[PDB]
Amino acid sequence: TRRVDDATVAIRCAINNLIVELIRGTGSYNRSSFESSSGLVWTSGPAGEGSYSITTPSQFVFLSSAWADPIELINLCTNALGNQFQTQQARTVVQRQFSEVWKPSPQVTVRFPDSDFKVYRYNAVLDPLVTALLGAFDTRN
Amino acid sequence: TRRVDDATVAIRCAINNLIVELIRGTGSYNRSSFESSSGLVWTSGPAGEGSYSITTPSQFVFLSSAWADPIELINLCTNALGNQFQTQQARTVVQRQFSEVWKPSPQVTVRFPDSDFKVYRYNAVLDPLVTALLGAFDTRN
Amino acid sequence: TRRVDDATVAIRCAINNLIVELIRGTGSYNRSSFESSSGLVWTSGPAGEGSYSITTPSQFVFLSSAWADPIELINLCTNALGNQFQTQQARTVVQRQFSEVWKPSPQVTVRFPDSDFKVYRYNAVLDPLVTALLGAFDTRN
Amino acid sequence: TRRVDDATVAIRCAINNLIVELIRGTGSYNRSSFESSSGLVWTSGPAGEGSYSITTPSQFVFLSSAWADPIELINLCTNALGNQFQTQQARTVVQRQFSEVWKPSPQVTVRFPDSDFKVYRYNAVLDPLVTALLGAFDTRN
Amino acid sequence: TRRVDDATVAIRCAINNLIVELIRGTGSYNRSSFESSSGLVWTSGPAGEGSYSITTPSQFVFLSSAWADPIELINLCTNALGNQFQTQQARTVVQRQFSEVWKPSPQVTVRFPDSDFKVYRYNAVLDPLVTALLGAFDTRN
Amino acid sequence: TRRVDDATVAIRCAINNLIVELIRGTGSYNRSSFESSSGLVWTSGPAGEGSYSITTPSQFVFLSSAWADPIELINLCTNALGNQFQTQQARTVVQRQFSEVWKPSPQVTVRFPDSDFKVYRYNAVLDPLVTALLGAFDTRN
Amino acid sequence: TRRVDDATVAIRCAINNLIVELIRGTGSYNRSSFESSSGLVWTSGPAGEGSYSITTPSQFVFLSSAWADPIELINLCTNALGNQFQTQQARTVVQRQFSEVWKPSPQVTVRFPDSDFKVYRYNAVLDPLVTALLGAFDTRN
Amino acid sequence: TRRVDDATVAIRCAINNLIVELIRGTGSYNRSSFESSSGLVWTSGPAGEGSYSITTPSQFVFLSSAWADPIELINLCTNALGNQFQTQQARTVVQRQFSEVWKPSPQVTVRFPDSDFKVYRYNAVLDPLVTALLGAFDTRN
Amino acid sequence: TRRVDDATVAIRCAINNLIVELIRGTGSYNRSSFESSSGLVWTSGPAGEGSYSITTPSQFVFLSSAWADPIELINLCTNALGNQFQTQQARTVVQRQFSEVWKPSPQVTVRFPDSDFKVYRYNAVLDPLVTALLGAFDTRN
Amino acid sequence: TRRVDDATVAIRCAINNLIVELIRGTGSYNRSSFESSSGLVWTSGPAGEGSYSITTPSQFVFLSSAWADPIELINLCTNALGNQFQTQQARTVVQRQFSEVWKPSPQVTVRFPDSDFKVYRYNAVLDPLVTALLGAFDTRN
Repeated sequence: TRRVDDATVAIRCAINNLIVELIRGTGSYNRSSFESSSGLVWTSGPAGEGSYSITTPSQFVFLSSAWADPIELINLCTNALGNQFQTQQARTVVQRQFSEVWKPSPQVTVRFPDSDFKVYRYNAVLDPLVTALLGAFDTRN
Repeated sequence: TRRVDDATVAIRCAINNLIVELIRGTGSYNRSSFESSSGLVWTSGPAGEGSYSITTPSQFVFLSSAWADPIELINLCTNALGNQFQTQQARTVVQRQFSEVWKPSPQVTVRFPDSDFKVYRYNAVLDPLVTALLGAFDTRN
Repeated sequence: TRRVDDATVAIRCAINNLIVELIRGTGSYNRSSFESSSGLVWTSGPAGEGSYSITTPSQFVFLSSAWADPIELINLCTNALGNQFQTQQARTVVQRQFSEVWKPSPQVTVRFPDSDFKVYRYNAVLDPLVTALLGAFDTRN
Repeated sequence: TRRVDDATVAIRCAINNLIVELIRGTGSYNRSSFESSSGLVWTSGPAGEGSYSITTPSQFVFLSSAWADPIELINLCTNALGNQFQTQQARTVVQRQFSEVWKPSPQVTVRFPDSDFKVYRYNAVLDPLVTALLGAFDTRN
Repeated sequence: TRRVDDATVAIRCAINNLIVELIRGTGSYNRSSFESSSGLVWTSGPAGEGSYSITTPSQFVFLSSAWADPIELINLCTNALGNQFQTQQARTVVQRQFSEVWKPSPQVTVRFPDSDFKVYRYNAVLDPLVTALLGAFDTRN
Repeated sequence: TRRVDDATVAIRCAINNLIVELIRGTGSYNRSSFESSSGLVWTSGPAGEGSYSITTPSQFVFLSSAWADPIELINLCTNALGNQFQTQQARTVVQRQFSEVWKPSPQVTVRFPDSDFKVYRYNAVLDPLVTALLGAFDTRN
Repeated sequence: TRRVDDATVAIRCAINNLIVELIRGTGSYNRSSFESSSGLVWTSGPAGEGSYSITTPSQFVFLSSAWADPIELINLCTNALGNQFQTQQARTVVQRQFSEVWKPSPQVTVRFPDSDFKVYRYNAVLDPLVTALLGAFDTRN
Repeated sequence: TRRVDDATVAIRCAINNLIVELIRGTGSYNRSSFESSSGLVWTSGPAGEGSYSITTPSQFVFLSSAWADPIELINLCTNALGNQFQTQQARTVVQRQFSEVWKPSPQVTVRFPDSDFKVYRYNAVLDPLVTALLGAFDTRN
Repeated sequence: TRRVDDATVAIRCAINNLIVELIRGTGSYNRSSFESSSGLVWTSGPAGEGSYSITTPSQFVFLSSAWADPIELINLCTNALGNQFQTQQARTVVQRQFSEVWKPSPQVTVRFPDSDFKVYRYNAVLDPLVTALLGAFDTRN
Repeated sequence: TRRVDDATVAIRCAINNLIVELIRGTGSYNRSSFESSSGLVWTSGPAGEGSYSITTPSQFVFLSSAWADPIELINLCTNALGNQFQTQQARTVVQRQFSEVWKPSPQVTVRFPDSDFKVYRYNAVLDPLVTALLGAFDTRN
């Protein structure tokens, strides 16, 4: 019963399926597209401080720890495929890397970054892929 | 159950399939073809600094750690075939070599190298081959 | 023979001695002080490329992998003290963190960063401290 | 050789010595005293964004992960004393709590909080105490 | 299950198949035929230095570590057949000899040798043979 | 009998003693200082080829495999100190790195590199230091 | 499973098949027949030195280590048959003798011997026989 | 499985078959018949030295170590039959005696003996018999 | 009784003592100095052949297997010091390298090489050093 | 009781003492000096045969198996010193080489070789040295 030669295939199909989208960029936001599709509007209270105005509670997701640097992330995918996922420590470490990569960039009192882009953990298209991936690491032996 | 006499054949078919393309050059870019097909345009801000202008987020891949020296890479292939892939350490070491060979040459504030060439990890034709290879090293015993 | 209750004291005295200087800033350089004390002069060859002019070979050290982000580094010190250095894995992991933190920011064809600061591994005052520290992690049991 | 009945006394003397100062408040900063003694000056660039102006590199410490909520922190001390520090897991868990409590409140592009207070890990008086404490948890058996 | 009496036959058929071509010379180049079929043109920049002009990236293979002395190589074949390939150390050592024999003779700034010949690892006819050989050494017991 | 806590100190004193000189540059040569102090004179035979004229046999050392990239070398020293030299594999691997780093840059028919610098294994001052270092790795347990 | 009573017959049939040809002389060359059939022409450069002129690379085989003294060789065959090839050491030693007997007599700057004869390892008729022989020694038990 | 009661019969049939011919003399040569059938002609160069003139290379066999004293040889046969060939040491010792008995009498610069006779190992009729004999000694147990 | 920590020092002192002289060149000969100090005179018999005239038997040493390429040799010394001479295989392998490096360049019918240099095993100054070295490898455990 | 670290020194002192004389040539004879000091006179009986005339029985030594090729012999000394004489097989094999090297060149009916030299086992000066050497190999463990 080598279940961990099926899991190795599942983990790899999962990393590839994610890469296909990261390459096209899909799920990457800048100050403009973030505020446009989230609906959060920045009001420029003085002096150098400000804040977003929450109109519905659904927007609290956008302000959670859901953002990753598009380069740092795509690099995890590059190095991930160069691992022995027959072993446990591999599956346990890289999985943690695909869980902690998402940190928070936008806050109620911290406007979305000026020029950089970010990748949205809960983006409609990436969400299922980053899920399946994190879940394919979850095998026993 | 000698699965590691099938893996040895798979790892070798994988290295050969990659070499066939590396020989034809395909996947090798210079300053000209890199900027032409990525769409990144270098604007010569003074004095000796400058930067690329990102028009879509898909271009962030090109600026990741995806570039390898065409000679250093083809040399890995040459020496790779001279290994005992019946053994684990072989499969684990050379695999790491085909994962770490890709380092970043182009950056937002570091223009693609002047005269050298580089090999693109995510090139349409090389991508599946460098994948399959890295994944054929992933066997248990 | 508990040598690893003397090493725990040595590793901690080492982290504190380093922190005392990191706090005062000493060993932190910006584009201005880097070029001033290294003697490297940036000549603005067009268009957005350029390079430093090496006048003596001693300057090659400055262009090696000797630079760390002052915040990322001081954070290692903060979290380091919160470890069980009675254990091996502690001593082996954080030691690796104080070795890999130094990456290269300045290159012959990549001018020192515009506005950021960096910490110099071989700075006259930090050098002995980052050494002693890395060496205090080197205990057997 | 019960060394862990001396460590239990050392860990407790350490928590008490820290509490004595936390009670007096010493080491607690608000927007005013933070900017006054760090020397960081907030310039109100529009619209609702801004930044601190770094005059010396020593100030990078203030912008690291060195701040804890004065209440959350004093509560750790309250509950800490209610532990069995004869056991390992105690010493290993609460120690981690006195290491992770320090998170970053002030950033170059994120002005010190408006009205709240924070406790400074590297405050002249608290520094030695939070050190000794974290280090008294580091015992073997 | 004596698989290593089939491998001994495979390793020997492989060495013979290679020798048949080495004898006819095929795969041996001199300054003239190297530059003729690679397309690399040597431009005589003064004074005693010069370089090849790369017109396509495919030529980078020719400048890799792919060249062996025709005599040194044919001698490996002579002595190879005088080994006990029933044993492991044999298969592991001579295999390494057929991997390291290829060193680099031509470089971008080092013109192909004046009068000597060299054998090209990636020559259309030798390539499959030197491959199969190196791969026939890869057996377990 | 812990001899490998004396060897760890010896290996570290050895790496530091070497670094002190690498920092000052001493032992680094360019085309000019190499030809000046070796006495080798490049005669520009046409067209893009040439050669050095050997006047005494002592010069054959300069043309051996004695040259290392000053940056690659100083980087070995940086990462070396971040190792557990209590262990064997450490002492055996980094030692090999300080032995193989020296490759040959100057050849009788290959003029010293145009603009780069190189470090000379047998330089009067570095020689004893690179020796002692390589020899301090040679301990049993 | 006595495979080494079949190998003893194979090794003996192999030595006899070789002797049949050595007796007829076939595969023996003198200065005249060597230069006639190899195509190598000796040009008498002064004073007592000279060299062969290579017209095709196939001739490099003739200048390798492929020549044995016809008497020394036929004597190996005589004494070989007087061995216990049921034993390993026999098969391993005499095999080495039929591999090392071939040394190089003709060199690019060393004209084929004046009056002596030599036996050519790669002679069209001897080649398969000296092969089969060397390969019949390769048995396990 | 008593294979060494079949080998004892084979070794004895072999010694008898050889004796039948040794008795008739066949395979015995004197200066006259040696030079007549070998074709080697002795030219009497002064003073007391001389040499044979080789017209074809096939004659080198005659000048190898192929000659035995007809009496010494027939005596080996006499005493051989008085051995216990059920034992190993017997088969291994007498076999060596039928291999070493052949020493060289005729040399290029040493004319065939004046009056004595010699037995020719490679004589058309003796050759197969001395072979079969030497090979019948080659049994395992 | 660690005798193999004294032998490691002896082997290293031996390699250094040899290097000191190899660096100065001493013991290196070209066609001119070889014939001058050996007394062997090359007489240019036609056409492209010739020979040395032996006047005393002492000169037979010069024509033995006593010559090594000055670069190949000095490289052995470079890599030698990068070995674990605490281990046996080290001492046994490199020792063999310092024994086999000496091959024969000059022969009675093969004039000393035209332009190259060679190192003389029996040179008055090198002789004792190459001896002591080879003999310092000869230790038991 | 390591007697085989005294024997290793004795075997080496023995090889060196022999080499000192072989280098000076002493003990090397040609047709002229052999016949001069042995007193054997060659009478040129026709046609190409002849013989020495024995005047005293002491001359029978000169005609025994006491002659070695000066080059083959000095080469044994060269390679001998490159052995592990701590081991038995070394001492047993090279000893056999210094015993079998002496073969017979001069015979009553075979005049001393025309132009070659030979080394005389029983030469007044070499005799004690070749003895001591052969006897220093004779140690137990």
